[PDB]
Amino acid sequence: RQVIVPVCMPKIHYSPLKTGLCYDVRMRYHAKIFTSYFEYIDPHPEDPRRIYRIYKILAENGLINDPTLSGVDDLGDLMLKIPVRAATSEEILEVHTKEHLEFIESTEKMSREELLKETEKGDSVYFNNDSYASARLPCGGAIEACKAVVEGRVKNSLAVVRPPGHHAEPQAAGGFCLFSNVAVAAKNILKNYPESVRRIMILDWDIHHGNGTQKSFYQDDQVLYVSLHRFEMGKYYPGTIQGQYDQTGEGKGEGFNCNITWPVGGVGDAEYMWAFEQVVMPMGREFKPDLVIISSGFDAADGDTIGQCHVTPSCYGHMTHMLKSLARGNLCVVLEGGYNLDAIARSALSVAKVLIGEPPDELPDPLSDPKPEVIEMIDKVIRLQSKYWNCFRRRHANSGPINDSIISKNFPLQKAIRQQQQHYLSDEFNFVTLPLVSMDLPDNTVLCTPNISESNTIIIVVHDTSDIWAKRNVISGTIDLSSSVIIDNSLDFIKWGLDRKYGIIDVNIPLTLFEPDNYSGMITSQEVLIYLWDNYIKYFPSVAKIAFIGIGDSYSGIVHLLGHRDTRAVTKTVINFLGDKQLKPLVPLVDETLSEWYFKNSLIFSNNSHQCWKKPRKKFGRVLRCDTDGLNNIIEERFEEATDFILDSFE
Amino acid sequence: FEYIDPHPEDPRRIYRIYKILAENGLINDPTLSGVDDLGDLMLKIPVRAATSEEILEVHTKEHLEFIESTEKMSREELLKETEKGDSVYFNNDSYASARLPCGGAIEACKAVVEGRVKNSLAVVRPPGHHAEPQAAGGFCLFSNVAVAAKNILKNYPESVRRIMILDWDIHHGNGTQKSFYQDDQVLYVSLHRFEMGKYYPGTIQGQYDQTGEGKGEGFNCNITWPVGGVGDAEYMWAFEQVVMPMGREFKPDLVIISSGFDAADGDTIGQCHVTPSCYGHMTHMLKSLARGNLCVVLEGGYNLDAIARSALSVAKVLIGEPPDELPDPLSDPKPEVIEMIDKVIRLQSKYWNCFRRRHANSGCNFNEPINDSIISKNFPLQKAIRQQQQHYLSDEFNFVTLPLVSMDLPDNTVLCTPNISESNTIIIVVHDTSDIWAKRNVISGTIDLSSSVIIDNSLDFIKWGLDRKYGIIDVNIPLTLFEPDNYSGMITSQEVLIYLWDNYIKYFPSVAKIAFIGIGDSYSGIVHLLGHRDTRAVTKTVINFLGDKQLKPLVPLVDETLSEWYFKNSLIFSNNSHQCKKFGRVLRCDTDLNNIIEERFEEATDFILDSFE
Amino acid sequence: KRLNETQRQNQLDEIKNSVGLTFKKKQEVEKSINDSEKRLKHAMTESTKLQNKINHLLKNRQELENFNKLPSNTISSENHLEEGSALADKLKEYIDKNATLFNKLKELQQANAEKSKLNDELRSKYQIESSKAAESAQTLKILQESMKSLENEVNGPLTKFSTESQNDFQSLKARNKFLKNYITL
Ligand SMILES: [Zn+2]
Ligand SMILES: [Zn+2]
Repeated sequence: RQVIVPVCMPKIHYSPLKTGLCYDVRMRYHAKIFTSYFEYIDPHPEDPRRIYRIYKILAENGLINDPTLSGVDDLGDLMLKIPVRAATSEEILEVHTKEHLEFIESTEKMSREELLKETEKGDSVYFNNDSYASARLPCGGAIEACKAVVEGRVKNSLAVVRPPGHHAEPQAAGGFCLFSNVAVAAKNILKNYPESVRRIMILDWDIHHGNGTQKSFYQDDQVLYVSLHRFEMGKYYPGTIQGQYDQTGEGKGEGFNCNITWPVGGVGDAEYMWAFEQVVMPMGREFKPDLVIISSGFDAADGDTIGQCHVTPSCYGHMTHMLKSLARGNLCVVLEGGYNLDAIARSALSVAKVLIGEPPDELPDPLSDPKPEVIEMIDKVIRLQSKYWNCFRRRHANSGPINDSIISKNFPLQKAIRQQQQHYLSDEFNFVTLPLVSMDLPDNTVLCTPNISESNTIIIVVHDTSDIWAKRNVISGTIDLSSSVIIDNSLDFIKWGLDRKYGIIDVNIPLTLFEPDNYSGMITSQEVLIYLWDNYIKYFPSVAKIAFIGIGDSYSGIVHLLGHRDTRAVTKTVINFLGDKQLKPLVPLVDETLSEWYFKNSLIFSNNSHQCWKKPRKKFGRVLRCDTDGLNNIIEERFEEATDFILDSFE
Repeated sequence: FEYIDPHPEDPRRIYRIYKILAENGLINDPTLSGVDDLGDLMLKIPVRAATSEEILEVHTKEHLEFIESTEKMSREELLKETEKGDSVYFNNDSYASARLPCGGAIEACKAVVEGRVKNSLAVVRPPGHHAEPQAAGGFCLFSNVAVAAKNILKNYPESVRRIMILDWDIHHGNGTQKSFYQDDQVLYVSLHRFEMGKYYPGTIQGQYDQTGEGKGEGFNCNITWPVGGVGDAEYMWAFEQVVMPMGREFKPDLVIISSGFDAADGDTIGQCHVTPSCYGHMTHMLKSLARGNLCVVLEGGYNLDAIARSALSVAKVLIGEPPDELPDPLSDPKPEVIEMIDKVIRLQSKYWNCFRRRHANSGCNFNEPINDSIISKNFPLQKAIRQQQQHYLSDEFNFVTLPLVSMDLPDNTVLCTPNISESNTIIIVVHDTSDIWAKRNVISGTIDLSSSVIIDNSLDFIKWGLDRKYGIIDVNIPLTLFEPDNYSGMITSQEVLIYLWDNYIKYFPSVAKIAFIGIGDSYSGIVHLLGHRDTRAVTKTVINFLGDKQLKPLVPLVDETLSEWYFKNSLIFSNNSHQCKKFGRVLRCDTDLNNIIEERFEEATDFILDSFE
Repeated sequence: KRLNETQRQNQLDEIKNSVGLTFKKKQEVEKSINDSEKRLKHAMTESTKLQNKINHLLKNRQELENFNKLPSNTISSENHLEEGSALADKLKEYIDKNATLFNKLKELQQANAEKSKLNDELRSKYQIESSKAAESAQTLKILQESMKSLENEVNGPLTKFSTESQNDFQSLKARNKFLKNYITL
């Protein structure tokens, strides 16, 4: 009966409040002027149409209570309206110079044609007569959202705001921005609250580079600038060296700038998931910001013709979730880009639902296995940032030139593998080492099954020295040699063929040490192929249905044996596992129908990320593009289709 | 009268956690008695007794006969069954107290799946992560979670088909694992201290390679904390490295937690430092993982304040409030933790796809066990190196083998010049495997053979002493070989040194001036043998090319002038970026391992010749 | 019934806590009474030795007193009698305090001895009642079962007259792999 703990109010800070919203119909009139009929068939780079499309999609889901779709104060139960007011010239001059304010001031009082010449003259911008007040309202709305969040009037804010501000530079504008919205708001909050707001962490996923926002804080340590985009330095806007990944700050802001550049387009969900899983969270927790500002841009969405990416609106919710985990609950969202109104609508819808409090949904594809270029790109970023921050040292073996004279003293490792190879082969398969007399080569260049002169079906498998997978230790730098394996790749076929009573011939050709492309190997291959064909194959009486198997390179030997001889009468199929190598064009000399028999009786498996298809000829002989990479993977994968074509090719 | 120190499985655990929420406005029930009108953020669920059908789905009939029969046993019989259960206490009222957890569990889970609550919590005792289907064990009488989970799967074949069961209880979930060890539809994971017999339970089922069986392979997991004292660092680390990728790979319809805050900060049976903010942030990740489907079951926690604070944090995370801030984001987790997680992700790459081609594991497949036979395409490489050097030295200087009998090592581990028993001067090179410098491919892990730069630096002193007509003893201690998963190079080296010194070297007629060369980390075994035996009669000196390795602490077990004689007769070249009396004349070398070998060979060989005179 | 149940369960908790408390306090005063007994042993050796002084010096008094030629030894003797009496007074006060410590230990021990059996008895009768509690709960369970079966039946498509006759999703419409679980060709 004894009341021990008297009833009290819940002691929480996040969600008795609502989600802040800044919206205004007074920022949809900064528009371009008609120049040519080409404007009717182009995506209208920064259009005012972005606002009301998203704003329409909002009311359809009950989160805001507004069937009239116009500016009111009763925003419902889950969100709170934040009024916008024109930012005074003081907040604007916090980042910019004094000539750009007078530039936009003069711009207000111009005629039509001078504004046209300004639209034509600018670094991808456009001016208007209503471009002075409509440029002062974004920065003001941004400052109001940040004040609302910092002073705890809302749990977080979101701001539907245009024109952008992530391209405007302190010097002048360029990049469809007039006033830099992110930098102005960030410097005014650090100037207005330097006791609670002391470290700010700005992040950019917009597919252009936030060049102006970069320069604004390139020498700032309180502002951690992060930008994720595509570089493509030659063509892709902005095309500046500030967009390069090595811009890691300068002065006191060293290690407090980060550009993350995508070497190539086409990126999806797994890429951004993997990246946000690995890099941004340790440096963000180590940097410990008191406020995280978000420079949202949905110009790289699925269904966007400018970003050309396939990012789904679930990953956006996941990233919003992680950023909400990062900070203390204080979050602000300003919108920068977007071209396809439906994609930006669904993406902003998902982001706003996660911001009110809904959990992110599960991603439509958790399995993409990201492109190889971006991997080493982020490795180089990790090198720089490990030099600067500590959370990338001691865990990735970074910790912040071999020789050229000891090369005469080297452990051989080709003959050792081939010798050990020869050993375990002979001890289980009793292969006959075949001597290539009048030719200076290793004795174990070629090993054949015993009594080869009587087997009709003879499978000739040529391949280079085997693959090696090794383990590199993560504790300190270099690789661990004793913990390495020998990836014998040509083993399933030899065993396979011996289970079907075929003439099986193993051929190893070593690699030219310290050599990019094994050209001498290709020469030696043609020597072995032609010599073996002349001196040995034509002297065995019972021979029928030869099939060749090529692994990686050395297929020049087979190409030379086809073009420079006539041997298609007894062989019936050539097969190469090219993988990633360059194509070996057939040079036919005996006749031309040999080349079409070649092209016909052929199956070649080359990688997805190979040079082509990004369209080869028929002189390469009907190559095929795999879905996976690696020689081992594609051989274990298509081992059955290959034996099917072989058994189908024979009786 | 042990009531001073009561039982850690205690009734207050329910009541304490129930109290804490009512102190924070979450519960508006003042009298702390079970009512329905709790408040607005949560929703009370009734607890009922589990029927015999539910509880016999996993358990055997003899178990239920025993627990039903002991419900009206005499006092001394209860005493006998109490002392007979492996830390399980039985008493007069034991049938209903064990049949109510299972019922409450099925209640909370059915509430979650039918969409009547967003999620559920079940503050419950006795635990059920140690009860086996044929015998009780470890404070547990009936496996609650097994009963509950088998009810969910058999009674709901239209909306749920795969479930995740998590155990961050620091004791391994023994009973809950074997019930689904052959099962594939459920992915079980257990974060726990294992410590191989030391920690509770300390059985082979707790090992990190118990990955299921039959069709259940790759659908069972044990995370085995090697050392006690892990904190927020290793927990968040393992969560990001292993849990979340395979979690978004397996994609459950429901996530169930067999939680325990016996690993929370300030607990005594656990002795760990997991703060309740780490609990909240891991809970945040699991909330992110699924579409919202969650249920939590209480198993551990035997420190009322630790479990109570941890429960209050997790409850705030559950209502909708985001996680707070951790104590330290700059902590740099333990190396052994990273290696253990690496060995975990290795076999997980061997099974799952999400750990190869993003972790440089797509090169070789580990599903072939690494052999010299033709059964597996993989072949070890140190064997090839050793076979090549064996062939080389055998046709070259007629280097005979020394059979290291009664030890599990290859014949060509120790290579020696012929007639070593009559060598007036014996050089003993306790060497180590060579190193490379190349660029490992990041996508597959495979390397290149055309630019491979491997040098056999350990052959220079062999040919040098061979010209001196000195007996050469080459010993090859490799670095874990990647094959056995339990080979320990240091201890094996110490055994080989003890063994050879006591079986062969102490009997040789013309043994004199035995020198000792250790390259890299492979020199510490010499320190053991020197410290454990009086060998300085025949021993003249000892040489070490340490490279960048840490110094080896000499602790002598036979005299104290070993340290003096050692520090007088030792040259230990070290890294230039190393900077670090018993250490034995630390020399901070100039150039940089191969660098200091070809540079300080002359210093080494000359000091050898002067000490040898 | 659960009101009375939780009162008895908190009572049982407080009982076990109290048994811990009494055996704790007793276990701590054990070493105190042990040391007190050792000082008592020391004090008794002191009494014995002071009485040896008393005896030999009173012998010496008897030697000197008859037809006196009085030396100064008898005054020192009488002084040693005073020291022995004062030390006897001290050790007597001390053995009294010792006895106080010992009897408090003994009564605490007795309380601790009966407390366990009291706990066991409360446990026994607690089981006796909690049995009938559980079965009565099961009766109320089948009553709930009956009521929901009846109500569920009469609620839906119902009998021919209307005299009496979504959120939250009760009609198995929680959209997490339910419709997409069907074949739908
Ligand atoms: Zn943009
Ligand atoms: Zn446990």
